[PDB]
Amino acid sequence: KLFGTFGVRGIANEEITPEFALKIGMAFGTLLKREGRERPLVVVGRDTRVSGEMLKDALISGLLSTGCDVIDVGIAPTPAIQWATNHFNADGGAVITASHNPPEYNGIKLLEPNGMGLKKEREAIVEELFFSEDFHRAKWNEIGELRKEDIIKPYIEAIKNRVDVEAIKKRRPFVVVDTSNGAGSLTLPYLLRELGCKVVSVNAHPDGHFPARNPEPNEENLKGFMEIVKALGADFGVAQDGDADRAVFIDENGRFIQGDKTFALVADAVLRENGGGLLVTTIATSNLLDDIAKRNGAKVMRTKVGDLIVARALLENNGTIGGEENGGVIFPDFVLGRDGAMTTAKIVEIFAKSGKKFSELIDELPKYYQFKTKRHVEGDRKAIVAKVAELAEKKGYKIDTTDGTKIIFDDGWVLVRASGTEPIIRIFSEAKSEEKAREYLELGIKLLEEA
Amino acid sequence: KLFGTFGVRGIANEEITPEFALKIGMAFGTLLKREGRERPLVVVGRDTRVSGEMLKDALISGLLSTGCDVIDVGIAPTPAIQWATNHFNADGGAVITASHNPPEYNGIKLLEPNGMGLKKEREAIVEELFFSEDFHRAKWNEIGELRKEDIIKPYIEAIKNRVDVEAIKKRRPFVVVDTSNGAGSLTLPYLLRELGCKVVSVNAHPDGHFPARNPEPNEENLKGFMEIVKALGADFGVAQDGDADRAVFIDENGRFIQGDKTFALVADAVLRENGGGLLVTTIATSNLLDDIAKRNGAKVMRTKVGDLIVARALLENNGTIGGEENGGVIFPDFVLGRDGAMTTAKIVEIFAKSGKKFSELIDELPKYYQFKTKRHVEGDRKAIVAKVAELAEKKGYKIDTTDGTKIIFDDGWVLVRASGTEPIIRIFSEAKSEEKAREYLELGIKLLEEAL
Amino acid sequence: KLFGTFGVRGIANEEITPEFALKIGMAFGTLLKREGRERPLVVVGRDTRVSGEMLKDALISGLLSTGCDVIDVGIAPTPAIQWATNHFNADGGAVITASHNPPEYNGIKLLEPNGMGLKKEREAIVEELFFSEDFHRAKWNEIGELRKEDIIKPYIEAIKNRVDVEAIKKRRPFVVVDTSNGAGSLTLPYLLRELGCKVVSVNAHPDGHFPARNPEPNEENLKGFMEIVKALGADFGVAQDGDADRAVFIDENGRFIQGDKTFALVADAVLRENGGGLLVTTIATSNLLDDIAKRNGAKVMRTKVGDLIVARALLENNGTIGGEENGGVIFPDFVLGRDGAMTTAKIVEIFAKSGKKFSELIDELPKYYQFKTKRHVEGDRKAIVAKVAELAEKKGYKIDTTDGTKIIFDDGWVLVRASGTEPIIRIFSEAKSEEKAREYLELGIKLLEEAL
Amino acid sequence: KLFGTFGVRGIANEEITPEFALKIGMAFGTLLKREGRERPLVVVGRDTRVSGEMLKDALISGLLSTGCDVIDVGIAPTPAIQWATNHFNADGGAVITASHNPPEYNGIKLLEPNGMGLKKEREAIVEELFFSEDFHRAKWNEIGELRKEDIIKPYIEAIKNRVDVEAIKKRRPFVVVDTSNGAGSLTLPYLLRELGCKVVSVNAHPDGHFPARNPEPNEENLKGFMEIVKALGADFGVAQDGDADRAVFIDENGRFIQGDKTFALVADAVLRENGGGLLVTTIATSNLLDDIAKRNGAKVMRTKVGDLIVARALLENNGTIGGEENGGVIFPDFVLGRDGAMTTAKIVEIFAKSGKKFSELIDELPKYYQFKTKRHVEGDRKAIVAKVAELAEKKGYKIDTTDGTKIIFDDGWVLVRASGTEPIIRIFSEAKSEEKAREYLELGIKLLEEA
Repeated sequence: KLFGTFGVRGIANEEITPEFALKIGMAFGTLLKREGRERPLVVVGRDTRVSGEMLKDALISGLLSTGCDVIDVGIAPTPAIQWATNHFNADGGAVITASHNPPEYNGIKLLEPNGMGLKKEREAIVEELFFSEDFHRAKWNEIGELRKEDIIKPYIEAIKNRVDVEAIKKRRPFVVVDTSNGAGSLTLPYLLRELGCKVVSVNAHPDGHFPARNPEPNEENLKGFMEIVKALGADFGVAQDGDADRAVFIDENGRFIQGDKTFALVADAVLRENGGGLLVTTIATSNLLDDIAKRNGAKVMRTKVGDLIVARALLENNGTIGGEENGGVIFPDFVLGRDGAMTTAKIVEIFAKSGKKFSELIDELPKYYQFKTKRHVEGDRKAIVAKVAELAEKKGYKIDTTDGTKIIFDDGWVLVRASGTEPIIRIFSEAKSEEKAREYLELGIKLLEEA
Repeated sequence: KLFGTFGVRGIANEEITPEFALKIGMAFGTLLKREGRERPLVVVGRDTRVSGEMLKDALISGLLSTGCDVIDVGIAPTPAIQWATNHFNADGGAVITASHNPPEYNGIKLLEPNGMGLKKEREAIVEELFFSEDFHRAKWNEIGELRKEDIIKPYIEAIKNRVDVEAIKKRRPFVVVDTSNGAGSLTLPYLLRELGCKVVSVNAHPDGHFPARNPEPNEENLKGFMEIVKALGADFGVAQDGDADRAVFIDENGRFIQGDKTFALVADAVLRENGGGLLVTTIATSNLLDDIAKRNGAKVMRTKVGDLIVARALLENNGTIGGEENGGVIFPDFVLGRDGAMTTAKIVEIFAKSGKKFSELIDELPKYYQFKTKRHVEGDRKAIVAKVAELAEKKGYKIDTTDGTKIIFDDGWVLVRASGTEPIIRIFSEAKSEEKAREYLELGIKLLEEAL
Repeated sequence: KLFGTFGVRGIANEEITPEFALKIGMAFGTLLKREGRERPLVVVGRDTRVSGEMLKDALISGLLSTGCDVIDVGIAPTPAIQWATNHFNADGGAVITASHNPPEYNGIKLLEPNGMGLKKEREAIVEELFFSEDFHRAKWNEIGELRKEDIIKPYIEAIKNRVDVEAIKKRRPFVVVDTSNGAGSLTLPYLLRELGCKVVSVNAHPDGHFPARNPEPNEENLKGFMEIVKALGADFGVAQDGDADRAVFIDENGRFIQGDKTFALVADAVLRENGGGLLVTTIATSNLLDDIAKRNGAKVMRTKVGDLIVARALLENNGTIGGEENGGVIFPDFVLGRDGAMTTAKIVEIFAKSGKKFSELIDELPKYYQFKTKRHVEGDRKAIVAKVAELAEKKGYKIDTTDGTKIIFDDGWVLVRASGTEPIIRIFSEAKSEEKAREYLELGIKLLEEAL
Repeated sequence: KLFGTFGVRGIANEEITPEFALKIGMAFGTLLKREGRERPLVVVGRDTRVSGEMLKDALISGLLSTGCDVIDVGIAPTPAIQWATNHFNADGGAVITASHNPPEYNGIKLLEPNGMGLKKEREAIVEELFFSEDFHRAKWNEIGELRKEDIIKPYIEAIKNRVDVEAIKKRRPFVVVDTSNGAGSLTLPYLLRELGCKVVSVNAHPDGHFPARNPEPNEENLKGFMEIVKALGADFGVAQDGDADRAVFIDENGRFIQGDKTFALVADAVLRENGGGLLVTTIATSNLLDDIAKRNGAKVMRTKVGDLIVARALLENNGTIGGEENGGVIFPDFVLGRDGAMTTAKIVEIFAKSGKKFSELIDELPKYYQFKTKRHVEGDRKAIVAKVAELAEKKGYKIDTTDGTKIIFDDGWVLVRASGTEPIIRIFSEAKSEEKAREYLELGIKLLEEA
């Protein structure tokens, strides 16, 4: 009702008002106080968005009224705030951000004591407190205290200690950074410089108006950035979103690298350095990740679509590496969430150690072809998905029903999953050949039209 | 309904909740935006109270949502925040404080562009916006910006440039300052040190829990401070409240000096250095201030009870000096509000230039005797006061009805005024002699009982 | 001896040691105190260089020991620090920067109360105090206080109030910014966004290691930036140095625009808006500036080579616009020094109002051809320049000897000037045609060889 | 030569110039770098003295030039800066303070990685580097970074966790605090309030001009403060010096309590709660501390006069409690140095748990009478002290020569020791009776005149 997949989000000063942020902070503080903790500690941060400071002030005022001490870490990436929540041994965390949404949007993400996003069980309690307003109001002497900490340099140093800095310094990669005027404008260029790379940063000045483009790093938005990467003659380019929790890589030829391929590279390196392990992923990801685990003697766990679900599965099952179809890699031993800067550091280390070119590393992975479409259908799309699953079952097709209808074929698969946010039923198909991937794609639409 | 005489007050986290502060900030920003200004600038400060930071955060978040730029001056005295509001050319000001109230209380005071407390018409507009919640919500690109400034040192320098520092340094008074862990713990001891005094400070560490006593500097609360002043052998002692907008002085003998006498000293010095002027005050203020103006060739304007009314009359009539019966002196040229530190600096300058002792300076003023009493009467207190006025009129008594019933005599007066906050009708009496002061007090009680 | 053309510079921690910065601060404070001021106020800033904070700390410690109050403005452009020195009514200013030098360099620039670089008369006293160490050591109670201020937003707002923001917002230019990880990474992209432009900034994160390139924005260094400007399809691109006192512009086609042409555009706009005035320049600049002033009914004053000389001439003669051959434009009404951000804002306003393309605006100026060469000559280069002047005088050539030997021809000139630092004698030639410009260049080389 | 017993002090801007502080910082950084550490971390703090900011700036600039990272903790007590040096795992520490010296003085104290004052072996190297100026100058890219931390609240919380807060809250003592406008104006009044006391603070506003009095809390300086304690009717009053490393206590009757008696109370409580231990002290300390250890089954180690020697002996021999004749108590497990705030907290806890009055607690200790006199004698006073020792040896008197000449009697002792700072030979005498204290005192003067 209130929170989406990860946090609540909306238009700033229209839906996410200071009253809304204050009530969210009061509900979170009430949840923390009604759990045994007598003086809960909360780490609060925000991205560069212009409405963040007002929303952060309202949230902190709400948290202090409940008797919770608040650590204000200022502007920092969402993975950095998640890391600081565990670093400070806080009882919770809050991020004022809207991820990749346009500048007019903002939102709040509530975190666990370990930095992972808030559990749905606790999110239900937060929603109940928000709508009932049964807030805990601390006495005048029990009102929490606010102190400010800087977490950018400690977080960069924490990332720097998890990679082979000497190899990067020996190679000295030439990396172009596109932080998109987001929270990554304070971490990624400096982290890459300390790794030992030659850094040319694009839109690396923190600006909540996002003068260049929307903070979503997709191919259409990164058309110009790919041209910059081509022109500068760089080894590769990396682009981040507003909260710097995602990293998108561009090769030396200005080609948009899909997130699944960079996730495959990172997972291959991590599993090889771990001698196997567990690879937690979603059901919408490529079979390229399955082959990576097979070549490394590791098991693959396919969860539902969602970064929070992947992080929960990694924590519960002691996973080694995690990621989603968008290519947001999760390093459980570092941060229980997507970390664009850690992914970039790992990719840089892989590039330095390999001795090959970035496009050579990407192309050396097993080849898969994917096609996507989104039929706009209104109504109970879950029933339609179930009916498509039944129709595929009658035709003898092997199917999986974890999140949607995934028809498990021999050389590939076709996935029929309906997004809950909007009345659209997306169809995902993939195979080892161009024709077969489209062949499975038409079958997905064929069954959908039957239902 | 919402605001009192000067700002709204209540128990922190019970009545003055973060929602309340946020709504107050949104209403104030809406008032500022609806008055033509496109990017209003607001100076926001608070006292040392523990609940201040949460309330200040809520208020600032509310102000930024309306499109107003906010200057956060941190912890500072209320007169310092008013001076900063005038100094930064801000379109308004806000103080998170409860003045002298116990530690569990907090409140918000809204200020004018010149630092004076908000006008009653604009306060009514703010109340209407608060209760209707018809707030102006700025777009994402029009959200206000917040910046932090330090005003303690500029405020001290501004006070320091208004007195004869050389005379104070020559005299080097020994002053004991009790800031009561309030916002004055950051200004008054340092200001006194820079004036050239030997400073021994009591409770000068800023603590919002007020471990020593309640921040109200009355004689009962200052019993220990008077003992400290006597023991240390100091020239005089000065005590301030939580927001440091009031100053209470103790002589070298440990005697609680009434605020009217210190106001009389300050007004005498100011009028003498001004060659006369206008002395705006209340109707409860002693005749000691009238004689001060007579000796200085100055006129006296007696307004209703309240420091905001005195400041308004000083601004409108271009007054020279202002004050109330409580002794809160207002310096119109410096700040359009009560300023404890400016009053302390002026008193220190007077003491240094006089060459006498503090008790000698206080006793050289004309002697008046005052008595106070209160009756907890529940009813139409305004009608009772009017009936007392009519009864006094029937008996031939000269009466003034500016605020309550004030019977004027040749040597003194008796005032029958009903408090507007609690069901109590207070009787104020004064005369040039001990016996006559009680005689007027008994007459006031006698007339009150006749009306009752 | 110690100071060069504008400030002292050297390798950090080898020549510009913390001892050197401390001695410089003590000498500057001694100069300020020995000039009558009882508590001088100094505005101290630095660029993004990694050695700046240690040098700034040493300089401030030296300044405080002399009894001078210090305002620390943090990392800011040199023009911003000059603007803050004038804005805070400071008695002096200091900038910890090496301008465009490689990352291993640093230095100190001392400023006047109005923000202009320190006069040579006062620089001689500073050098004498530095070498004699006859510093004024304030007493324990007279040691200056340190204060921190943020000047980025006030400086940006000051630049905004000097251009037609509405026209820029209507046009919405697409500008690519190269701040080169310098002090301009905090001002120029934000200023351009507030003007109303679409801003894509490269190397806009402040980093003192300069990972991309050396902070000098020349064509060889800006080869990649030109490709970025071409690829992005932007209206034009602007590049700044480490201290953000210079601005280099690239047109929509990725062509390196010479600083003289952008200075000509800015001067044309300023003189047209001013209805004439005085154009202060150096003798090494193009005749393009003479035609610009002639078309605007303005006078041209040609000073010696050096930005400090141009600023001094602008201040003394009440000039309207100033600049040098490198294209660093000086706006006397705003800042008495080169300002990259003000120049960028003026250029953006010109582009928005013109309605044409940047290359069209550049090409509409009168066309001149310039050729440059240098000869590494070891000897009395001043005597050789004088001998070249005499040889040209014997041949009937009109010559000006303001700074070097400038042979004033009909359609152009050839300049023979010897660099003070390097043992080289540069030859500058200009004319209205390619062949004739080279013809004048050969004559300059011919005369130099004859003297040699 | 340069450093005294603990640090170097002098008149600010005359002897302790910014050049002197810069050279000290450079020498300390050179010592840290020449000891194998690649990026040493230094915690730098100062007291409220007006000359401390420029001196701190010069010292930090010197430290950064050597390649050492600096944590600037601002204004804090010297024990707080030592605690932060140990807390941040710093490789060293520096305090800009002159302790109890008049306002015109300032100085620098260098600290060990554990917060204890710098060893004499390392102080010699620092002196050699200072005078030879053979400083290590880091490259442009190796220059250290500076960051600021607030240590007041963490230090107060650390002190709170070491005492029984509940007993103090139950008792609610009424304590008068005299911080003398020093660095203790930021910690002690707040610490005592969080303990649960009613706090009336005197001169608790931090001012480097010291408008009230010199920051030395002696009886002549505290004459007015004793009157304040009497007038307010408080349980007891505690006074601190400028750096807040010493605490002087005044009972409810306004009587100046000697530091030895408060040290005896604290040591008794600590040893009782420890079941015995080692009581490290000086040879000038009263026998009152010996009886305290005897009653608690603890041993006494008597070192030479000086707080640094006491701290060194506490660290090397794993001592339990330490202190000197002045009464500066050292808690080895908390801070390897004098801590006025920890001593005040322990005294408050003892007072709360005792149920008696402060004068009753002080008077319950065994009674000793002490007399102090000095003779201004020039020349080699060490030879004179040795000759007095020989004369006492000839007369059959038992003598100890750990520091000066201490004649060990049965009910008391007389000590003949000359301070090296000034040409004065002090005579310390003590006995269990008033008459014998003077009787031993005259014997000390008698033997001194014989030499």
